[PDB]
Amino acid sequence: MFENITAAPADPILGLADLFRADERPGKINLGIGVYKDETGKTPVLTSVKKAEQYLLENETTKNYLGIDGIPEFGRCTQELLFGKGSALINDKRARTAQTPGGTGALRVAADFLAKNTSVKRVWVSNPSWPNHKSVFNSAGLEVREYAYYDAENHTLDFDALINSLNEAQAGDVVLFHGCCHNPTGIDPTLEQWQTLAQLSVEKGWLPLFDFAYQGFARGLEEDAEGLRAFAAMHKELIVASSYSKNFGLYNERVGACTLVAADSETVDRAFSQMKAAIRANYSNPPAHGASVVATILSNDALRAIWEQELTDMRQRIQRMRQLFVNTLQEKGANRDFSFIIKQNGMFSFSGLTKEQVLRLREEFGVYAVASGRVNVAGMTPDNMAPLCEAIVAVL
Amino acid sequence: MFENITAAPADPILGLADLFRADERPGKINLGIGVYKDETGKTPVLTSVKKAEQYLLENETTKNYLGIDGIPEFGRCTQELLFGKGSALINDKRARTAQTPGGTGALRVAADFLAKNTSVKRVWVSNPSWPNHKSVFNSAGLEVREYAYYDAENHTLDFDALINSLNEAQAGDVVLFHGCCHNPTGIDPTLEQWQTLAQLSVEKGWLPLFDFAYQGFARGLEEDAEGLRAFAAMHKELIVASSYSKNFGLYNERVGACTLVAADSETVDRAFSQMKAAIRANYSNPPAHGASVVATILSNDALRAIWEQELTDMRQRIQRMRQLFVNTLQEKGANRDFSFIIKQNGMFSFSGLTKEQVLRLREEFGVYAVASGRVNVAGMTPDNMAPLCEAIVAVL
Ligand SMILES: Cc1ncc(COP(=O)(O)O)c(CN[C@@](C)(CC(=O)O)C(=O)O)c1O
Ligand SMILES: Cc1ncc(COP(=O)(O)O)c(CN[C@@](C)(CC(=O)O)C(=O)O)c1O
Repeated sequence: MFENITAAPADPILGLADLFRADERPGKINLGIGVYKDETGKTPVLTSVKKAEQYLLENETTKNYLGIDGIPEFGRCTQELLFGKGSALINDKRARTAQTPGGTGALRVAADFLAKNTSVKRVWVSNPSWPNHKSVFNSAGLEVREYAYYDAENHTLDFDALINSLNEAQAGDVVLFHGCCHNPTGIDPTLEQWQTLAQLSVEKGWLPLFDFAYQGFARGLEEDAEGLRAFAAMHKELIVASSYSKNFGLYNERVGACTLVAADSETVDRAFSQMKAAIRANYSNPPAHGASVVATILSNDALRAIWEQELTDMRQRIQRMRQLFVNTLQEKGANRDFSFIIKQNGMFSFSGLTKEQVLRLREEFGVYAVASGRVNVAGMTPDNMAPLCEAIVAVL
Repeated sequence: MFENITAAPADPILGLADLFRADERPGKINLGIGVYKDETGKTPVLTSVKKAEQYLLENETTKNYLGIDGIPEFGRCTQELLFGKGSALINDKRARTAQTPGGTGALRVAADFLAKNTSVKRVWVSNPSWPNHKSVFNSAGLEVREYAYYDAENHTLDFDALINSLNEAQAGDVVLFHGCCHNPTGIDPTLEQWQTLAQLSVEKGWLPLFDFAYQGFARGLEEDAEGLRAFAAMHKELIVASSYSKNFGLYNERVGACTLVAADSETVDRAFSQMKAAIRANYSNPPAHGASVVATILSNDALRAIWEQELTDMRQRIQRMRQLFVNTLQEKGANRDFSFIIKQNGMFSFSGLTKEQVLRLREEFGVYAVASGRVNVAGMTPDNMAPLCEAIVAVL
């Protein structure tokens, strides 16, 4: 049976962790996968997290199965994060949430649900976006069509080109929106532009799918849900796939959520019974530990106050790092002006380097970025900033 | 979009946990989902597990992503469990393992791999078996065909009928074997019968798929892998989907493994690059916590000696419970003789009750079994044994 199988090409992102483990030369720099590093280049488990784990260690008496959609505190806490505490979607019981293994698991259970219970056959993704968007939706059988987004030559959101690309989206198909910190560009629609995409989406009959992995990294929890909340004021059905991998530093515990919204409880419930049947045939029920950590920090104001400050320390150090990177590049004499980096959001910057510039940065300098020129600003530290900028200036 | 969606029927097993939470009357008995209970009717987190968690709490410095196939200690430890420490499959580097969320996740990543990288279009499952076998393989696009297995009228393995059913399986398709403690019958092939199914499978070109969730519950770790090991002496390719949910009491942490075997490393590696591409498009990479617990107990002889005795205390209490159930049923005057229960393996017994007998046991007596008459013997305790047998005698 297996004689004739080909070798999958490597993942543009996770495969990059592979020559970084395989390269010797201690000056190695890793600007690849989006994982936060502190000033000492480490990705610490958060204090609020270590405390929540302490509590669970002493206070847990069973590891008996959780039930398809996971722990209920978790769902009500993520709905209040995404929607706001006093929301009409929450009071009208219009939203149901299934705890999933990470945001990727949530995009896949949404993809499998859609493919099997709906008439959807096309998902629209931005050009560019996270490469795994394409594989998840194609795994479920959906075809992925692309919309314009980034104005490269000018480093902005090409709102015209976005709208006009989208004029080809049919009533009834899915458009994927990034909640905040668009991956890979760091450019997000302003609130006026989000309510324009909100108005146009109910007019055209697109079903909105939000990928919301970075809540907290652009401006703050409340401010980052603004585009999604504008969308949930105008739509009767939406799906949001969110993750707590980055804002709780819980990367490897696989903690996310798939929230289904429908017009009333009876419908969302009937729709969610199907979403649960899709989870049962995939992984059965979700991993308890990372989601219990989130539930216990979010259910306790002392732990939530500490967590909430660790998240704004993360956001601010990253913002310090992209201030420093532009300045150091200018002090290392760059032909190009990189002022635009400072306008982008979250942990990455779309540098503008060509594929051959990032190939030789790796080969010649041990500097690891993703082939699209996406650079992880959250992995830059005051110490590696001078070798890194010097590698970049020598390649421009 | 969601207006026209139907409501999935309830899961024959997990749905049962729902009227148990919804029924009042304190005499409720739950013989539904296969979850071990101790003499006090609780499903404790194991001591070796609480200790491993202690170690992890103090000794872990990051929650940074694990990488598609999960933690490497875990894979080498499960290969040595499944195959034996001095195995030729291990020394020849013929086997690769991806850590998955539970055994269900491992059956699904094997199903998705097969569907997408192989010419397989049919999977053969026993009649009867675990109902979710059918949904997992149909989710990936495979069709499920069934083979005879249980001789109901006599309570044995119908080996003839099994062979003759299987004579319709084509060269190149998948036959699903339960490693030990067949779910739902508790009847397993003896070693002579396993090597007969081993000889016939290489002769007919079936690819063997082993579902191995209960290693340790029939006779012991080593003795329970005997059928699988006989199969890995004769086959060049095999897939085993195993779980640590029950033998480590780690149910809700979603800990399992999908082990791919091929004829040589270069091939198994080329095949596994594809299995990893399927995981990436599903959940990205696995939940660390439950699999780190397993790795640290299995990597340390003090923790492994303690764990290993907690597992044989589980197995033995269950064996005490099915001794007690037959006896008490006979002391409560059953028309039928239930001596056959004592011959079955693992945590369940295929009672022989009709669907209407288990419906009224629930309705009239608050006694919860699965609709096939599958009863969880591991949930029977010295205290609930007399109400339970009296409910059963009043229904025969
Ligand atoms: C846009 C987006 N959505 C989801 C995820 C994955 O979240 P998870 O499953 O909860 O871990 C990501 C993650 N992107 C990373 C950080 C890592 C990856 O490739 O999975 C990246 O861009 O390097 C994003 O970005
Ligand atoms: C035969 C078999 N294979 C896999 C699993 C699930 O293992 P997991 O994903 O690691 O939890 C099971 C589990 N069967 C249970 C105990 C629960 C269930 O329906 O998932 C049952 O029979 O009640 C089995 O049996």
